[PDB]
Amino acid sequence: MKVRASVKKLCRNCKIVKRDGVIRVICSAEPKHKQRQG
Amino acid sequence: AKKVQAYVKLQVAAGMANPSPPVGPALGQQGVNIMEFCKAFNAKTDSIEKGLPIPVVITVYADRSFTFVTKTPPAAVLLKKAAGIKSGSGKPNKDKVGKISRAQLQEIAQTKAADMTGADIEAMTRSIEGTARSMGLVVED
Amino acid sequence: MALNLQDKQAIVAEVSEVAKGALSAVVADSRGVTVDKMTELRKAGREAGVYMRVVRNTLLRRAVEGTPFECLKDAFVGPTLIAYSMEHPGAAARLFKEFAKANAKFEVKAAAFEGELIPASQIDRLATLPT
Amino acid sequence: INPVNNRIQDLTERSDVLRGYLDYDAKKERLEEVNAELEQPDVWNEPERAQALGKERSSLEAVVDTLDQMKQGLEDVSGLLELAVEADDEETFNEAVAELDALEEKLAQLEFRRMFSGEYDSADCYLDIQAGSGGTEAQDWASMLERMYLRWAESRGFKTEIIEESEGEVAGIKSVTIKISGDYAYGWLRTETGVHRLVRKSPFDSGGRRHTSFSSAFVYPEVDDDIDIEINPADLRIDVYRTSGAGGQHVNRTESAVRITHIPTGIVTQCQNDRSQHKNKDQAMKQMKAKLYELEMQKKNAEKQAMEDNKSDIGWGSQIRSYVLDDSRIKDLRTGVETRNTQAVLDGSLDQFIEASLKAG
RNA sequence: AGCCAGGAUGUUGGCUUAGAAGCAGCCAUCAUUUAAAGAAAGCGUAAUAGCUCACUGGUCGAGUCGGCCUGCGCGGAAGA
Ligand SMILES: [Mg+2]
Ligand SMILES: [Mg+2]
Ligand SMILES: [Mg+2]
Ligand SMILES: [Mg+2]
Ligand SMILES: [Zn+2]
Repeated sequence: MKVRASVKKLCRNCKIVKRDGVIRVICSAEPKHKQRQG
Repeated sequence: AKKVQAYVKLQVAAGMANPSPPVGPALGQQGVNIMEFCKAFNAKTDSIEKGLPIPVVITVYADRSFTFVTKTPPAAVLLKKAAGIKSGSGKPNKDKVGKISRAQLQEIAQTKAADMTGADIEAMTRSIEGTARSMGLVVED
Repeated sequence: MALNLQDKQAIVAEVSEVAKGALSAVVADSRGVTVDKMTELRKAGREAGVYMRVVRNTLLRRAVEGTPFECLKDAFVGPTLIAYSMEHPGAAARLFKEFAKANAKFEVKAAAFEGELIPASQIDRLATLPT
Repeated sequence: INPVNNRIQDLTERSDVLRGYLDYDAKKERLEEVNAELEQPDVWNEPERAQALGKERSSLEAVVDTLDQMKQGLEDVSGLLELAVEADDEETFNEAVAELDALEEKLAQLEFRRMFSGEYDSADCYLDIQAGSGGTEAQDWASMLERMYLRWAESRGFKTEIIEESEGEVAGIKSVTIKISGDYAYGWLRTETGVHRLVRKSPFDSGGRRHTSFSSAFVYPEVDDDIDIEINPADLRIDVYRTSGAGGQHVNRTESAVRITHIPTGIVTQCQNDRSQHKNKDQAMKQMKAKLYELEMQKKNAEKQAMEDNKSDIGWGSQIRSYVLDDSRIKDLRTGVETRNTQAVLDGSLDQFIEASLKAG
């Protein structure tokens, strides 16, 4: 999980979600793309 | 019980003999008899040709017994025997090859369709003409 | 498919294959296996002709729209995926039998096998092959 | 008999040295031992071993598989025209012409192996020749060994440029520095490092007796364009502190002094000369730029000193050729090539002293 | 958009005839079997093997999708 002010879909499986209003990127393939904040 | 489950398509260069040193541990993935194939490799080339790469199709059934399916030699080497050239693609404007006549290509087309299937073999005849064109080789009538 | 031009092209080509053919042998075989498509598509080009192509565009307003000219009972072959196959080179010849031998060669299914024509009707398994 | 067929026996002359040196039977027999080593299922657990071997088997190919086919063509190329000259078949006469190019290009495939030894073979090189003490006779022979290679470099097509020079007090020279220019300059002269030996009746001494004088000819390319200071600020920790304090309230408040500590190495570079932090920064960056590059010049000399340590222990094995002109005989003591043609040697007949010297070396 | 099938043919395709064989720098973009398949989107293994997407059909069956011009917000935003 990386903390960057700018988040983007790194891969196809990379989806977008606004958990608790805090933008975050989760993946079901490579658990290396998990992102937060943005 | 098993017929086609251990499917493999292999056989780099048929021009040499004794597959044991280079490709021996390929069939050694499952423990296949080396000489039974080495004889069958040499009982395949001596009847037809022993000077160019030809691919094989093997499938080992249950008790470590396998059936053989020879395959037609690839056009990259079949037209390296037909045209007899050491040129090739990679450089269309730096290294291209000369032309091949249509009937000589048809002689190949007779041989390719005799080792393959298809709805219209004349349709697959034109398919090779695109392959040689992608290898830097011109082909004509 | 872009629009009608390509859409009617799928229709018009199928339209020409109805008028001169006679048989209606169908299969719902989902598994278009590599060897099997190199068998059943070779057999037509080995026995009948290259008119027989895969098409499972079985929709009641799509393939029926490709055959409103002859044998309107082809409409009731409107449901779920089914491969239509007419027969031009010899009307109602033995295209059915060897195709059904594929069913004995593990052709997965054939939903509601009926021998649609040459009874001009259903269920009859086409024992008589007028070759 | 035939200049075509004798040429085949001359390709044989070039082949037999390579046959005897690398031992093409044992070099071949080494392959079948490593075939069984490589043909193995448990070689995947050592992929670095198989990657080191997967090309090692191919290194054995271009040596063995070239010579294995080369012995077959010796009777084949000779036997083709032998049957063509009987029937006078003019096409078969011309068929064996390209057959002469069949094994020669294969011999040229081994010419790659001949020049395989080296990483700066095609580079331009220097020809530094230092003279031993020997009185004036050694001073003269340095000049005699200068023109020995100066005539040869122009006899082959290489550009000869004389950079430095040092003449003799009485006669001859002392230490000349020739820069051979052109491609494959360092490649051919790589087997020329080492002392040369002269035995002749000296004409400089009044009662002239046989002097055994020596001369050394060290070669080196000296061609580079890569100099790395590594002034990349990902390194170079900067530490700022205040000075000792003599200018009252101001210099004790201003953090003027600066230290430059290298991250990988650890050498510190402090500077507190001027009064501004901006001014002491550039001076401390300058001194760090000096002390880091001068560390690189010592590692250049450390590897150079260890290089000489494999050469200083040789001693009486640094002799290359013995020019005994009293009985007109040349002795390449390295390999064992004896020649009785000293008048032709000074013309630059060292091609026999390279083909035997370089392929075996 | 999902759930069901295929995802091929020569082709282990010419590197320079050590190894990327739909996958490092290799080249170039072929023709057929066709509902449908790029000599290729990713992972992977010296290499392969193997699993999905491209694209296309069946199916429960309606609107849906991608940008642009803009008002007002969101994250970026940590100091005694
Ligand atoms: Mg929370
Ligand atoms: Mg969606
Ligand atoms: Mg804002
Ligand atoms: Mg906030
Ligand atoms: Zn992802």
